[PDB]
Amino acid sequence: LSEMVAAVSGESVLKGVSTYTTAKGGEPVGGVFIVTDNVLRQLLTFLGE
Amino acid sequence: LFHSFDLLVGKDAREAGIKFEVLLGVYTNAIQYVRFLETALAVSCVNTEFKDLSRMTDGKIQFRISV
Amino acid sequence: SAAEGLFHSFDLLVGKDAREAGIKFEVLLGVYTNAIQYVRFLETALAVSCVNTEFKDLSRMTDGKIQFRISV
Amino acid sequence: VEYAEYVGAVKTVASALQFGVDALERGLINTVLSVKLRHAPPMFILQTLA
Repeated sequence: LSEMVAAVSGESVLKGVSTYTTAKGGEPVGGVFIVTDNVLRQLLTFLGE
Repeated sequence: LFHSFDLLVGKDAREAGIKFEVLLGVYTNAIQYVRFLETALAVSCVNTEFKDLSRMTDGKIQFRISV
Repeated sequence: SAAEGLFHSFDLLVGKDAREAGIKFEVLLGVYTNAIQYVRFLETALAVSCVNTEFKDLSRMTDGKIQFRISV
Repeated sequence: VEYAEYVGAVKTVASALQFGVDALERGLINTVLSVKLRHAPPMFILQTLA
């Protein structure tokens, strides 16, 4: 997953303010992972928290 | 500057914004907007506003020619 | 064309106070993005690996010298 | 329209100024790292000579 984030998040034009902050820490959300339900049910156990 | 270019590009002026690039010149056409009272063949036809053609269903009219 | 990717804000009408025709000159504005990260030499961790001096006239010097005298 | 030209030239000149300065800073860090690399013996020699 971190290799995917490093392979995607690079140079991009037309930037702005820190959009889509969370609630707990308040950090910006870097990306989103669209997945199916089986891999969603798995990847909250391989990660756990 | 006549438009709404603020939230597309962002808030900062050093990273982003707008800038003049090219001064282009094209030629718009002018068309003569004629009207019926402005032209001269409204002399031959006296024109009144009947405002509903459907009233005269008869296709003929009676002339009372008195000599 | 040269109007293939640009916005335009307004026009320049040539002295026509009540006409919309003629030669029109439009300001074809452009968007620009300065994709840069402001790095300094003293802002990276490489600056621990050097001791840096602001020497304002280094083009005037032609050679440098430091003498080390080792007392064995 | 001349005011649209004037800030359009200011935003080009100050940009080329801050793209000549940061180009020089990246040149500085590049030549510092190349100086460090020119005085860099490998590890498999300094393993024994040090």
